[PDB]
Amino acid sequence: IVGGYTCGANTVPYQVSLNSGYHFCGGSLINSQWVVSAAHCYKSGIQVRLGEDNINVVEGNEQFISASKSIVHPSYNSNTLNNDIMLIKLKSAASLNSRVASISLPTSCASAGTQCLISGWGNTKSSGTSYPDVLKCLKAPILSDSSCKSAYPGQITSNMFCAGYLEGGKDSCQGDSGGPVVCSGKLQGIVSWGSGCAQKNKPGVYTKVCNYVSWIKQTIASN
Ligand SMILES: CC(C)(C)NC(=O)NC1CCN(C(=O)[C@H](Cc2cccc(C(=N)N)c2)NS(=O)(=O)c2cccc(-c3ccc(CO)c(F)c3)c2)CC1
Ligand SMILES: [Ca+2]
Repeated sequence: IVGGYTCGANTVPYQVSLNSGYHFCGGSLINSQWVVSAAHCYKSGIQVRLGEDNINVVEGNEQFISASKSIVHPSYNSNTLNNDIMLIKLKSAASLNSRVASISLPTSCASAGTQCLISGWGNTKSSGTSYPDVLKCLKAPILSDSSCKSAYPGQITSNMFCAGYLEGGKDSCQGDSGGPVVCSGKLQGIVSWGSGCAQKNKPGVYTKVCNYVSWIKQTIASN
């Protein structure tokens, strides 16, 4: 997260870190057994880390749980990042508490101008590299689809939306992928991609979760 603020420990209790020896992507807890992340974060050997603030220090509220199965969206395209969503099942159910909590799925999509909370452990620099140990947060509005497509001609599908600031300076970044965009109490987005980070006229692009609620519900009921 570039241009954000330190969230405060466990203030985003649905945020998870995906770990394969090191943090490599975010995710969001959607019930005690299931996490939703970005398909481009897929790999084998995932450990889900819940209850985290400082990802380099054991602070006493963590749960570490191996994935038992991953399900990438059937229509995910790795060239274009269309349908950049996957589901991860936990080998054992998380113990839900004030620091380890699920986030509700949308029942409707959100509108341009609505303010959202975006979070993660990704790079904090728009030029260069600095990785934080504690969770970072950013408040940012959904942008109109026309401004999104104007920024990224030929690249935006109906399964994507832009959020952020066209002037630059405030954005998600490398290592935030897979993590949450929460608007009015609902998981509306997954951190997916952008051209650089926090650059002028290059806002963040997010998977449009509201298009996937039926697939999520049916997939988790059958697995
Ligand atoms: C290795 C594997 C095959 C799994 N792919 C993978 O890991 N991809 C991730 C995809 C997501 N990535 C990025 O977009 C990165 C960092 C980043 C991450 C999240 C949000 C933001 C932001 N600014 N909010 C920025 N930005 S980047 O360095 O410019 C870069 C490097 C390579 C590729 C594309 C890119 C751009 C556009 C499209 C779609 O048209 C695209 F498909 C890719 C951008 C990391 C890299
Ligand atoms: Ca920790």
